[PDB]
Amino acid sequence: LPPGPLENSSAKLVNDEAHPWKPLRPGDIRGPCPGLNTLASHGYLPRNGVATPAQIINAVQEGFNFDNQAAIFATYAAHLVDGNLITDLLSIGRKTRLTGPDPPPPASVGGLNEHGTFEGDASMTRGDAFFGNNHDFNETLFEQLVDYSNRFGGGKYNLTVAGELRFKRIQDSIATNPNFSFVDFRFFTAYGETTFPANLFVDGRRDDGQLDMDAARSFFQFSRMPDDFFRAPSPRSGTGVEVVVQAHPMQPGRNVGKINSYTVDPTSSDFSTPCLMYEKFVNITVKSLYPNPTVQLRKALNTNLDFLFQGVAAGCTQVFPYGR
Ligand SMILES: *[C@@H]1O[C@H](CO)[C@@H](O[C@@H]2O[C@H](CO)[C@@H](O[C@@H]3O[C@H](CO[C@H]4O[C@H](CO[C@H]5O[C@H](CO)[C@@H](O)[C@H](O)[C@@H]5O)[C@@H](O)[C@H](O[C@H]5O[C@H](CO)[C@@H](O)[C@H](O)[C@@H]5O)[C@@H]4O)[C@@H](O)[C@H](O[C@H]4O[C@H](CO[C@H]5O[C@H](CO)[C@@H](O)[C@H](O)[C@@H]5O)[C@@H](O)[C@H](O)[C@@H]4O[C@H]4O[C@H](CO)[C@@H](O)[C@H](O)[C@@H]4O)[C@@H]3O)[C@H](O)[C@H]2NC(C)=O)[C@H](O)[C@H]1NC(C)=O
Ligand code: HEM
Ligand SMILES: *[C@@H]1O[C@H](CO)[C@@H](O[C@@H]2O[C@H](CO)[C@@H](O[C@@H]3O[C@H](CO)[C@@H](O)[C@H](O)[C@@H]3O)[C@H](O)[C@H]2NC(C)=O)[C@H](O)[C@H]1NC(C)=O
Ligand SMILES: *[C@@H]1O[C@H](CO)[C@@H](O[C@@H]2O[C@H](CO)[C@@H](O)[C@H](O)[C@H]2NC(C)=O)[C@H](O)[C@H]1NC(C)=O
Ligand SMILES: *[C@@H]1O[C@H](CO)[C@@H](O)[C@H](O)[C@H]1NC(C)=O
Ligand SMILES: [Cl-]
Ligand SMILES: [Mg+2]
Repeated sequence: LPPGPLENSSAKLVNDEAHPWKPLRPGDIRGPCPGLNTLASHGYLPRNGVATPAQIINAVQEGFNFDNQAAIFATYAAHLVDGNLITDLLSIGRKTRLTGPDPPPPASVGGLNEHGTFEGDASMTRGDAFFGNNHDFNETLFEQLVDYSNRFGGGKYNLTVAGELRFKRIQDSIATNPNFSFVDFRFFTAYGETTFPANLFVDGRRDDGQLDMDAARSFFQFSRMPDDFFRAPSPRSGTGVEVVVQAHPMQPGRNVGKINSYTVDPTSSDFSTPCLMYEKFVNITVKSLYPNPTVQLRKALNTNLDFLFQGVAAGCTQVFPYGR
């Protein structure tokens, strides 16, 4: 019941008659992900910003040609930590009554806005949770993306710009955020996310990895596809992530309660240990939210954990927080 890959994955107009941009209505939810935000604001996703895992996987495939394996891993990771496992509903932003009754602690069901579950620090266009707003578009951070595009990309965002801006944001957070955390799941997502604008926001007829700043603003700020936008011509997600990782090689770590105190975490996964990243996500992060689930919640957890495993890096063994 995770959707499979697109039967037809060719480039096509996705800013079409059936999927017009509309402004936000009172109550509509938007969050820290410009990709899901754009799909909601073009009605690929429900325009209110509440969705099921299957709607999200269909929408990122249909609207952007996100690859099926990456869609499955990201969607079921997010739903396991931020979504209501009983109703099968996830907010793409703030915590809402609309996803169902607030679960017994320590589960949070906080939507994609929930800090430290999926969302984390050193986002390109969003502030760190520590500073009080982890989801709204930040013009100072966007201006920095434009500046790094001018410096390293001839005015366009590309994998070279991604490498420099990723490092600058890490350095920004080490210097200013006493609770800065850059380990395990966020260490992985923080690098992959910087490739998405080059791989997925670039018009599919061109697919040259060079994103112009008008398109960049339209997606990041307004959740809006360019006029006549064509999706990528094949499924992809994090192509070129190794280029960004190696631009300024980092060890995973955290500040220890003061600025400029970045301490390497030797227990953290990194890009050499993708199976450990999956193992710690399920056996520490998911387990911490659902330490002794009821019979009903245990069944929903195991179903969604089976789905998550379908998205894992080839070669990893399934991990069972609740046995089999
Ligand atoms: C992802 O996460 C999941 C967790 O979410 C991981 O899955 C878990 O993995 C752990 C580790 O394998 C499992 O823990 C093991 O559980 C078994 C079974 O426990 C149950 O059965 C025993 C025995 O019951 C029988 O006998 C009694 C009488 O004695 C009867 O009354 C019964 O009816 C049975 O016939 C019970 O004693 C257990 O009760 C305890 O636990 C329950 C529930 O918590 C309590 O309510 C009880 O009151 C009681 O406290 C239970 O019912 C168990 O036998 C294993 O114990 C052995 O290993 C532990 C840990 O040993 C290591 O760690 C310590 C440091 O903590 C260190 O000192 C040691 O040297 C080892 O490094 C020992 O403490 C025990 O003494 C015992 O040791 C013996 O056997 C081991 C070999 O395994 C050997 O090392 C020793 O030398 C010694 O001979 C153990 O606790 C979980 O069950 C499992 N959970 C699930 C859901 O599957 C998953 O691994 C992870 N994945 C990854 C990839 O990381
Ligand atoms: C598959 C389902 C997806 C989920 C669950 C998801 C979830 C998230 C979340 C929670 C964040 C916030 C992380 C952070 O920066 O703190 C994020 C960031 C991001 N996502 Fe998504 N996402 C998905 C798919 C996509 C797609 C398809 C795109 C591109 C079309 C995309 C582009 C981005 C970008 C660019 C960021 C970084 C924003 C920034 O740092 O300024 N995502 N995603
Ligand atoms: C958007 O993101 C930007 C960039 O990360 C945030 O900018 C930071 O905002 C804080 C204040 O809220 C500034 O802190 C101040 O620094 C001065 C001078 O060093 C000091 O006198 C004050 O005590 C205060 O701490 C900080 O300088 C600033 N950083 C940058 C690069 O501009 C911003 O808050 C985010 N949100 C919004 C709504 O823009
Ligand atoms: C990011 O943009 C910069 C600037 O366009 C690229 O560096 C240029 O690459 C072209 C190759 O087609 C060369 O003709 C120039 O010599 C380079 N100019 C500068 C200023 O370095 C870089 O290749 C781009 N990165 C990616 C991954 O596409
Ligand atoms: C796949 O999609 C494109 C739409 O851009 C279309 O031209 C092509 O015919 C489609 N293939 C099939 C078998 O329908
Ligand atoms: Cl695919
Ligand atoms: Mg963030």
